[PDB]
Amino acid sequence: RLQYLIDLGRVDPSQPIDLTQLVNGRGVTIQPLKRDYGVQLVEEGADTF
Amino acid sequence: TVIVERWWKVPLAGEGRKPRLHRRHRVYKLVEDTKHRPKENLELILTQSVENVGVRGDLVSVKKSLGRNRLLPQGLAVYASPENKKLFEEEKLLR
Amino acid sequence: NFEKHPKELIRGPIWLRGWKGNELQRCIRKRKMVGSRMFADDLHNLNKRIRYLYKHFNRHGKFR
Amino acid sequence: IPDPPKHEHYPTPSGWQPPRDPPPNLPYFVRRSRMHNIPVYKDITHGNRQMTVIRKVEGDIWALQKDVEDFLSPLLGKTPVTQVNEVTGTLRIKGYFDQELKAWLLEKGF
Amino acid sequence: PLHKYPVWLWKRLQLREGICSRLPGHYLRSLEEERTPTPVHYRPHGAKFKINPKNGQRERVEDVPIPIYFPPESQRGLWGGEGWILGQIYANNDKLSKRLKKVWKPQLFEREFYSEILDKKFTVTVTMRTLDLIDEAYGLDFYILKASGEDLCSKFGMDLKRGMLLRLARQDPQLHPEDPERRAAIYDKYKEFAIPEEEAEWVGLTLEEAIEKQRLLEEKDPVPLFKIYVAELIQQLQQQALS
Amino acid sequence: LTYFSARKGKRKTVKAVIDRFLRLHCGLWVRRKAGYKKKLWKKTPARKKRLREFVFCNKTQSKLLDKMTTSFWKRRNWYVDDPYQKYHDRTNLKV
RNA sequence: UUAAUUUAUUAAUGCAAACAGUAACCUGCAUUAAAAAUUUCGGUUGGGGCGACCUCGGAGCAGAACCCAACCUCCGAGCAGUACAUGCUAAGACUUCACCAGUCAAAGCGAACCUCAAUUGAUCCA
RNA sequence: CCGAGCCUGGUGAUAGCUGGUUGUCCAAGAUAGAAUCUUAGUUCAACUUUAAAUUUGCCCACAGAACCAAAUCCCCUU
RNA sequence: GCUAAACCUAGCCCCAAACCCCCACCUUACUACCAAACCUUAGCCAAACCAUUUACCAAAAUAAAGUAUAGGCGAUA
Ligand SMILES: [Mg+2]
Ligand SMILES: [Mg+2]
Ligand SMILES: [Mg+2]
Ligand SMILES: [Mg+2]
Ligand SMILES: [Mg+2]
Ligand SMILES: [Mg+2]
Ligand SMILES: [Mg+2]
Ligand SMILES: [Mg+2]
Repeated sequence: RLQYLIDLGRVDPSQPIDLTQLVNGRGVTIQPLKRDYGVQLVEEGADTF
Repeated sequence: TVIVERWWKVPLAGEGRKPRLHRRHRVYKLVEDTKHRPKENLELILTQSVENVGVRGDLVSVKKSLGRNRLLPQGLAVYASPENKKLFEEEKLLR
Repeated sequence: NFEKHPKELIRGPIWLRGWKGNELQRCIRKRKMVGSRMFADDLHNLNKRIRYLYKHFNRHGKFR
Repeated sequence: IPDPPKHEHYPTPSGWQPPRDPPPNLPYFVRRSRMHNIPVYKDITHGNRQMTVIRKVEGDIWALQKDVEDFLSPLLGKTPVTQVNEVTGTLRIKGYFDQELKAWLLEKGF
Repeated sequence: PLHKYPVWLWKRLQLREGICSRLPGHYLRSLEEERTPTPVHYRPHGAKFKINPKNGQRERVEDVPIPIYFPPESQRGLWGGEGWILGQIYANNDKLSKRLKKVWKPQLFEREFYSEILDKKFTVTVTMRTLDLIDEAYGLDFYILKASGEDLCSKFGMDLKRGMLLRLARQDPQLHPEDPERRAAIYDKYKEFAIPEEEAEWVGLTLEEAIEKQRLLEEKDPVPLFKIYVAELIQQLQQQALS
Repeated sequence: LTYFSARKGKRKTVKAVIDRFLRLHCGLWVRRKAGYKKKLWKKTPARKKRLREFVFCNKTQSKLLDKMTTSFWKRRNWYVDDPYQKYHDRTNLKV
């Protein structure tokens, strides 16, 4: 998902990526109400990143 | 006095609002009755010379019933206010 | 550019204006939005109606 | 939605590949979605009924139907059953063929 | 139809439109204020939040007060915020048992009190909570002048308050002359609770008494129009003599 | 089950269901065996293990519990270290 | 009412609480009474009542896969022994015609080198 | 119109009980059982209906099913 | 061809807005004239009985959320 957002320009990798930036590029939807404490990175696509 | 507690928990209201109460909210449970706990003492300053429970100008511990029925109605003693702490210690310094 | 909403174009009562709901929910919302300004026996009829519709929608029909 | 940047070698990591300029001379056209993706989707209508939808088709949807049938006849061993929607411009295919059809539409250049 | 205003607000509308509007400002301030009493029959949570058991999470706690009931004998005396607790109780301190009515009453005494400001011995129906609050207030005069309207919770107690407050605000010859230095000692001892007379006359009244006092102020037996018109004519003739 | 509350107009959950069963996101409900920690002295070891398992529920039991809860209990939860995160989804389930 | 639950109310005690002392009445908490007050009064049944039964197992009706009623015909159980692998796991199955429950079990790890006709009981509490 | 008056309100009480439930036309459609303060009811099953996916279903004779009648079960083939 | 049958506006309903109202008469009212208010709703009803419990009514949008929580831990809240 991260690489998909970077290649389609939805996340700028030239500036720090932060919860705001992932939300603003709409890669992760966080619901604080409903007890989301944030985002965990996931090894799912680690082969080609 | 009688201190009660509610058996059932009252749901919180808002920060400005008043809670909503029901039948289960006026089922009660006594927790304590301050009528009968061991009796305390109140601090009086005795302003005459009385029997050896106190002497003139002395702050003493007196049983509540005796202090409220004898020393204060007859003016024999006064309450241990900070004001008359200062006043009677000034009197003792003058003495 | 999105500074109004057609639900703000709706002219109607306050408790159903930009809302739909069913007959019980309409009565519940009318009681809590405009209930303290209602005439006394209109409230009494509204409370009777919420009470009846509660019993009806929660205890009758098929599909229990 | 930002139009995506100009990478050097395509397909990129994660496999994105832009629509082929100039457009292919075909009887039909398939638009990318707003997120610049191929518009082939899985669908499931009971616990059972699994379909693939191609759903931004412009032009000759019956030409597309014939080409999908030609392509998917080796993969199945029959002729797939399809539901053409000339109105909404979509094609339904019975069975899950999303990865195969996506690769096929990128091959065409859509 | 609907009322323009809600029915819980009808009373404020009266207090704005009537002779209740011509009541003085500070009195209507108190009537609108109407704050909360002191805990007497319930134990307050010392904190606004509490880690409740069974899960170590802080839930907010509010302390809700018991609906206490005060009889007219209480208002004839002084009970220290203490009244009857009319409630239910479970039969054997066990909810899976009968639930059954209960009335908890206070213990009532006929005590005799001297007030140094009024110089009078009053016999009243007190309880131990009043006696203890008097001891921690260092006298009945201080208790009544310091305690708030609803913590005092007596029509009689607030009559005593405005009598004492008017005594202070006018600095009356309270015992008699030949002791003006002792009177100065009294008013100096209680000099801190000094308010204007125009406020102390309205301290402690009910709204019925306040409206009655106000209309007694504004009765004003009508002025004859003979007087009004001869005043106007004399003014006009003096204007003509000037011109 | 309270399809329409008197307060909100909303549908209510049976907290008995939430105390006893676990809803996996695919629609499977997982329970304990009724009797799994009583009279273990007189139960045989194989029956004791059969009682110790966590089991799945029937289709009509699943649909009943689906009905008896609301959709808060049917969302997808991403807890930190979860012993059922692998069980929340169905793999190779053909038909 | 000699059924269940309660004494909130009254009563007479006791204990504190509020007075007088000397070298009674009011309030709070307990108890036993009275008056009550709330509440209920299973099922099958060749009408209902009386009488008997109510769970589980073996046999016959039901002769040869499975099933198959009875206020049908008969016989039994609410455990007992032996050690305490009477461990732990896990393919695949059976199932008392539903669910709950019940039953078997290869392989694997750890080891010595169960008998049993029913032989029993859920949930919440504690 | 008294084994506990009458009136209003709660109140559209509750009713596993009775009674009733209004155009046309086609189609598919029938009596296992288990538990239940349960047999005048309900829930699960079976059956019934609809839509869906997919590949085998039904009927058979040969082989086969224990010692202490009529017939059933199983299915390779039709 | 009798009895009839036909009719349309008298008004009403739900909203919005806006806060509304000479005499006699509590004695046997409508009669010219004589020595004191303030105290928990209960229960039907749900729990397929009922005995703790059982929505709201006693001003409070949308969402949080039918969540935390309560509960013969059950109906339900
Ligand atoms: Mg809020
Ligand atoms: Mg879909
Ligand atoms: Mg019978
Ligand atoms: Mg079975
Ligand atoms: Mg009815
Ligand atoms: Mg019945
Ligand atoms: Mg037919
Ligand atoms: Mg009931």
